[PDB]
Amino acid sequence: APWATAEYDYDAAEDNELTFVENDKIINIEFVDDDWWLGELEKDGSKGLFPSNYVSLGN
Repeated sequence: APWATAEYDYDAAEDNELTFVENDKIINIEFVDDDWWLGELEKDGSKGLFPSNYVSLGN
């Protein structure tokens, strides 16, 4: 369960999707799918699906 940084801004288009901006951290990443992962935002505790190509693990 690693954390990641936000490479690009990603806007959720669904209720179960996380919304975040570049440089936000996403924590407790769960390998739900090869392309999309489920995590939680460091900044507010919200949880949801996020696309992997928008983040990079670690700092």
